[PDB]
Amino acid sequence: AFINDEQEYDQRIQYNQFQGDHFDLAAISTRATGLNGHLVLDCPVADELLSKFPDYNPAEKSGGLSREFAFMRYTAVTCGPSNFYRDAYILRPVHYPIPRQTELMIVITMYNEDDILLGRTLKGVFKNIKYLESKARSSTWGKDSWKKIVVCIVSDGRTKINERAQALLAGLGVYQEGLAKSRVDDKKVQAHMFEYTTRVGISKVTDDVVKLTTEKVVPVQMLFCLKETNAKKINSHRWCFQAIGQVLDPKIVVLLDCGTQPSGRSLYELWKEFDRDHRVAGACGEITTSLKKRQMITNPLVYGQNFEYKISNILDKPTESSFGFISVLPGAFSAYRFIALQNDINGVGPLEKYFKGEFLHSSGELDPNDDEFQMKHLMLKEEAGIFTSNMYLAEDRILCFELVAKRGCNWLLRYCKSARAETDVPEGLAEFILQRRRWLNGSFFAAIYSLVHFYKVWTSSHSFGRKIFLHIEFFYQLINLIVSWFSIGSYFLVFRILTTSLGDKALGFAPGKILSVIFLWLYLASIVTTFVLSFGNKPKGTEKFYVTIVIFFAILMAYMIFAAIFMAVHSIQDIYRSGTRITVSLFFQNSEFRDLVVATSSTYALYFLASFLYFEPWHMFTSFVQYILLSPSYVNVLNIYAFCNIDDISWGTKGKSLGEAKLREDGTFDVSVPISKEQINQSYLDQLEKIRDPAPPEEKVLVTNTEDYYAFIRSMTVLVWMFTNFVVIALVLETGGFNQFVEATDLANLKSNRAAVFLTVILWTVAFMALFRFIGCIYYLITRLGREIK
Amino acid sequence: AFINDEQEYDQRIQYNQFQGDHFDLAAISTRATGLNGHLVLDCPVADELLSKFPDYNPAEKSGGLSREFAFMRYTAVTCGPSNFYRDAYILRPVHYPIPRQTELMIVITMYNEDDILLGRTLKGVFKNIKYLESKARSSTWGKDSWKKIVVCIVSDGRTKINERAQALLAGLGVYQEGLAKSRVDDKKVQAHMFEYTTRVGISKVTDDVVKLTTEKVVPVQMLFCLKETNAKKINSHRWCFQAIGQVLDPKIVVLLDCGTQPSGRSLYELWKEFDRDHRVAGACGEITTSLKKRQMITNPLVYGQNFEYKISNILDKPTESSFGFISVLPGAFSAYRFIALQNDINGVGPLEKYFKGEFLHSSGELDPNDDEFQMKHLMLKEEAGIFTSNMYLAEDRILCFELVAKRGCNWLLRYCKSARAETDVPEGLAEFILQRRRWLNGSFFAAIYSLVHFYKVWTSSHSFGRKIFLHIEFFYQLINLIVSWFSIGSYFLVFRILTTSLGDKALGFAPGKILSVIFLWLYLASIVTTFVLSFGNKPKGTEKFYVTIVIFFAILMAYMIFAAIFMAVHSIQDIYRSGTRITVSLFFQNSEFRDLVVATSSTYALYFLASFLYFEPWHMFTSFVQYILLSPSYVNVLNIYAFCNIDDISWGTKGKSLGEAKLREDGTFDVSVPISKEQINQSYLDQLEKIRDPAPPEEKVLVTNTEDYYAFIRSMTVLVWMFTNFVVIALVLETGGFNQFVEATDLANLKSNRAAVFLTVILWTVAFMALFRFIGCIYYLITRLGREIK
Ligand SMILES: NC(=O)OC[C@H](O)[C@@H](O)[C@H](N)C(=O)N[C@H](C(=O)O)[C@H]1O[C@@H](n2cc(C(=O)O)c(=O)[nH]c2=O)[C@H](O)[C@@H]1O
Ligand SMILES: NC(=O)OC[C@H](O)[C@@H](O)[C@H](N)C(=O)N[C@H](C(=O)O)[C@H]1O[C@@H](n2cc(C(=O)O)c(=O)[nH]c2=O)[C@H](O)[C@@H]1O
Repeated sequence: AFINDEQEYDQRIQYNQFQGDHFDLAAISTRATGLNGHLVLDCPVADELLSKFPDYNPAEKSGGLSREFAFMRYTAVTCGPSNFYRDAYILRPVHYPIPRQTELMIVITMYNEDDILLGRTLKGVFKNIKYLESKARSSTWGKDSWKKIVVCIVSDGRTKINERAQALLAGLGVYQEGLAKSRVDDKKVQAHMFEYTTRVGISKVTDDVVKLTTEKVVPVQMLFCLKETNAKKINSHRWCFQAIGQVLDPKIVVLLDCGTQPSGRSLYELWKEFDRDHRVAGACGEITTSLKKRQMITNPLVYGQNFEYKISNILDKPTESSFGFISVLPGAFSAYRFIALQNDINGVGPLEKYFKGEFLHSSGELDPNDDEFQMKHLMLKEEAGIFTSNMYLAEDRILCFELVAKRGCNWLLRYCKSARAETDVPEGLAEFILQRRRWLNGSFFAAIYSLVHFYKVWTSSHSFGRKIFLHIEFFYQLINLIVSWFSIGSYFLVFRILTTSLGDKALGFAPGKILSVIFLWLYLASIVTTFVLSFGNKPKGTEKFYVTIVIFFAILMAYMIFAAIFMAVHSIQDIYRSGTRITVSLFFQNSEFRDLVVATSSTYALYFLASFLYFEPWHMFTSFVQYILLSPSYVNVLNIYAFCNIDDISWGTKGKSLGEAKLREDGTFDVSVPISKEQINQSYLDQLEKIRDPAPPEEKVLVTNTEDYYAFIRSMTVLVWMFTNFVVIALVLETGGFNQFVEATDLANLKSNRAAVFLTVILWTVAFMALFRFIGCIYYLITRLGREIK
Repeated sequence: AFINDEQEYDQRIQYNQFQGDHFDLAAISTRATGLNGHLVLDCPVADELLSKFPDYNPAEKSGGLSREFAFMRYTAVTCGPSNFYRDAYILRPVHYPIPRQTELMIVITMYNEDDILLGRTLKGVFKNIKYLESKARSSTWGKDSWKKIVVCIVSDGRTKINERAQALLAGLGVYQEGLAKSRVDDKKVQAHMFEYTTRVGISKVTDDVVKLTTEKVVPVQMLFCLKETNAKKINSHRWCFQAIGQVLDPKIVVLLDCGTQPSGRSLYELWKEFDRDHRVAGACGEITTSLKKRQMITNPLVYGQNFEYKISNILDKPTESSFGFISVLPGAFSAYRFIALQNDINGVGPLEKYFKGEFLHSSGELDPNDDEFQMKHLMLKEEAGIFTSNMYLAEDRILCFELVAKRGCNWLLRYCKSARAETDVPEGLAEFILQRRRWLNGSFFAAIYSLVHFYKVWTSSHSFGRKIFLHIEFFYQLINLIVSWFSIGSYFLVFRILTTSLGDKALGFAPGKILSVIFLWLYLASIVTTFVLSFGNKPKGTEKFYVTIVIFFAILMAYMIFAAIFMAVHSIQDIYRSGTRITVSLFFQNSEFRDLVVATSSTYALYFLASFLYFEPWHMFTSFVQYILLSPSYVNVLNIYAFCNIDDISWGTKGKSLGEAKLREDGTFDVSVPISKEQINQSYLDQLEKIRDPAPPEEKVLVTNTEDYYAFIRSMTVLVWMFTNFVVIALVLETGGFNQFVEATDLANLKSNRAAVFLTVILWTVAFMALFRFIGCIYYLITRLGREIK
């Protein structure tokens, strides 16, 4: 088990002086005393782990190590997040005789993750801490910087945690099996907290095994909170913020996910972003997809995702940062300023909005024995509107808006490209669909919520010009939402127009008509099957259907590209053949050539230039084709699955022995049955009286279950979506009954004109959005360079 | 509580001599002895019930009543249906010193039914038994006929039974609360059986209360089997046939349902049908809908159901009886010959086929403690095909086929119109949809299964002509299935053709075009919403949507009728105006008039004549219009809901405390944690070794759950249905890409010709099916009259 930039850090660190601070222990005789009447145990760590440490001396009983390095602390938390601070629950960092002030709380979220992912994340975090320690000419960082950093690992579900990751944590010395206790004082233990200052560092993380060593390892404070039962990720974040954060009172809480490996200096970059400008309340960093042992052709999906991530980080994030409002801060890698998230005295704030989703989106079955029964009952008893009861879709996204549009605060969200983190994307199609479900639902709901409540920014204490530019950004987001809502209909219309144009006898393409008919039938069949499967079955089961649909859509996209190129070439040849003193004006006056070629070429050129200016050009070559061929799948399959499954009904449905006859030694059975005549007569009379009366009306008027409400919401949403898309399609191609209001010959020309108008509208909308994002990213680069010079 | 044809019965019955047979009791001291090592208790009934009986004498300790009338018997059954006969479980009728042979077992099925429905059913059964007792010149029936009849009430679910019906049963004296025991000898009690010969008769059953009296009441043997847990209706029938039937070994098992009130002589009619012809193995009787306190206009649905029931009993049942094979025998009121249902020595038979559905259609989670674990495990381990694993859809329907097409037996199914039973239909729309779901699914699956396996009748020992006529019936059923599969597409095509025909400028109707467009849009919206709701929500929740859709479809049907009449009148006027020596030949040569008018009028006339000949003409006037206006709803809404919900997933998903720390008198907490250095080091080494190894491949290859299989089957079914219907629609109206292969002017004429051909085909298919059924019912009447004369 035990065996260039990194090297630099090691030279600056002395590594000889790492004596820990003394703290009071808990007596463990096996009666054990608990601090403040809580179950707390300071157990000794395995002697081998102590022996590994350089400072260890065989003669000394504990090796001469400090109290913190010698003993690991275990606490049983029964109250839960809401009352954790109210009760006298004390964490070790704040229990020292000299209080320690936290500067950076690195939260890590875990759920049945392999030990490899956790090892990678911990290696990244340890490298960042080592870099911070090595920093010499820093006012805040340097010697004894590890005391200001706490790493919190919140594992969701005691029985769902992977055994190998748990073994990894045990190897670090944080966790021990015997300590954990199910109940204390007849009270269920909601969480188990293990605290230890580990001096064990992961040397390397191969594909199959993890190697940890004690050589050149900086001590790290580790708090491992294992939850008794799984309550999703919102509950984990409630533990992180509502309970642990209040006790620690940190700054710049960093949120990480297992499998996300930050760079060697990424966390320093995030901290510096927060430090330079005091108005910044949230920050995000570049997220990359690993392509180590994945081929270009064998894994089209991975490379398509790589292209999507690169384009996002190059165009979307910089523009939103320039405007000061970022729609989404990735939960896998982000950072928030703790004070900015605090609620107001009235009790309304970003954290309240974020947490309300968990309580509202759940079965209305509250256990009376829970100590948070009063809070949950009061929240559920409150009248909730559409937005409040559907907050669960937005998730972290809501926070961003609530931070920017505060009542009287001046907060901004910023994106830094210096911070980089690498994560593993889902290779399988089913996992990819499942991941995109919640991403799409959250994006849509957050956009709708922000646009509806755009007026809340009026009262915020921002400069007038800042408000004007925020309104410009809101207008852009409204246009983007409108475009995204009509994506499926626009795709179908473009496909139909391009395929039917090849059927025209003017151009010399014989199979065009038959191919168009066949493709139409296949397209309809694929859409219908996608809807049926999205409602009926699970993606993991019927994966082959989705694979076939994706392949067909890729082939169709290739055919559409070929058709567009053929049409443009034919239009140019028609420009030439006749002979009209050919000039650039005529080329730009031809609707076909202009719309089909110029707009798409301009969009591609803008993407190419944006990639080049950021010194990240490879993705434009290696991964462009895969993304282009998968685009229709993104619009059709993922969107249909997401909208069909807006409701996430995780909870199931709903939720005195008469006697016991035991055979005795003899054949007789011991029974207790009525014997006296009096009781038999009384029971008979009671039955007579029970049936002797008419039936009263039920009039239950029960509240009923919330699953029906969410299912109704989802059904209404999908129906409205279908209706609007079909209205647009019928208006463009004269598909419904509209054809009756025209004649045999007028219909063709009218349909052609409408199709041309629609094509030019959609293509130029896309091109102008691309230009807007390009200008945004150029401004981001210029301002960041100027700031760096300053 | 205690207060003309019927009168006749009372005059023939003496009522003075009703002494019961003596039987051995079980000692009840409170140690009680159980017969054959089973938990059996013979308790005394309430003294007031004994006092009511005329024969009661105050001086006598028990009133001089017989042992059976004095004591009620309670038995606890732990084994279950499969092993009930193998174990020494003895029922009281067979326990007499002189064995009693059962002639008619009247099974009644109950599930949380109101005491009113049970009271009505019991009143009907008691009246039938009284009539059988009164019969004088009968070889089998007459004095002491009540000894040959046993009434079995199988209640599904101990905690789901309604309290008022249970109180009714207690009032009869069958049930007592104290006796029931949950466990015996550490074995769960699957069923609780209460046996009593009750002399209490329900005098009248008002709307709100039930009145029972002891005057002029014939004793009735009652066996009330209360099941511990609900296992649906197939398990109840398994209890009735597999377990109770074997012990009783009865003939002509009668199946009834709560709320079904047979007539005064209906059961005698069924028994006589079985007795006259020995080849008969199953029989069914006329089922009627009560219209006592229900108005014509206030309850369209009830009257529509009345018309449907009357037409079924007048046309479908008689024809199928004449052919000797009835597709469905109503489970609410039917009768079967017990010997015919017995399986073969090889173990294959109608009952095995019927029961396999319960075991196959359930979660694959078998409790090892069940005594039927071996049987269920063997059945599930067996390789099951599509038909075997989907038997659950057919339900009782399967039995009929398996009875007719036996390997070497000669059995027939017969329908008798002398037997009548009245039942309450679901007034609500949601309940009606839920009821029709399983009816439609069973009808479709049974038709498919019978048609695929039509060859099995070759080996049956039937006359050659009988086999020929059975093949003719199979051909008719194939045509009916084909027509029913394309119902929705045919309805849409007819609607579209009729609405568009009004748009023609030849006829003088201005709003036609706009109305057709609006109706098309509304029709599409209704179909799409029906699909979405059928997949997403429950009928009870979103009932208003279904109500609105039904109302719209009724309005559309009225408009279609108006359009057809207008078109026919216009065609006749065109025949006349020009002047062509008008004759009947020209009227019959005009496609419009002929198809639209003659076919529909002929169908209506056939229905009218069939109703008149059966002396049941009122339904053709009172309830015809409601059925006509609801027809499209039947085809669209019910069929869509049934196909979307083929899978009936009733079962849910899926299905060691670390320690306990108790605070002592002192502040210390009592805990058990590792102390010795050795064990700590050993645990650390174990964790190191656990993580020190590479991850082995899962390779689970698990069978997985059956819910996915059924969902997949349902999705495939709906997809195939949609595809076939759309292919037909596209072929008829040139709706898809077919229009591209024609020109501006040819499309109109070609579409018109295809529409005319389709209309004539469908209308004449319906008319010929009606004529076939009419001839069938006439033959049934003639043969029944001839038989009656004989
Ligand atoms: N830009 C971007 O986000 O990419 C990142 C990458 O693609 C993501 O997949 C990344 N691995 C990721 O974050 N996955 C999960 C998630 O996103 O929800 C994270 O939540 C944790 N989790 C999941 C639960 C569940 O699955 O039900 C649960 O019940 N409770 C709980 O705590 C889980 O341990 C993981 O850390
Ligand atoms: N021609 C025609 O059939 O019309 C008859 C009329 O319209 C029907 O409604 C009639 N009342 C009827 O039979 N209803 C039920 C059914 O049909 O299944 C019957 O089954 C019994 N039942 C239902 C269960 C459930 O509901 O889940 C269950 O779980 N276990 C169980 O034993 C229930 O006590 C009733 O007796």
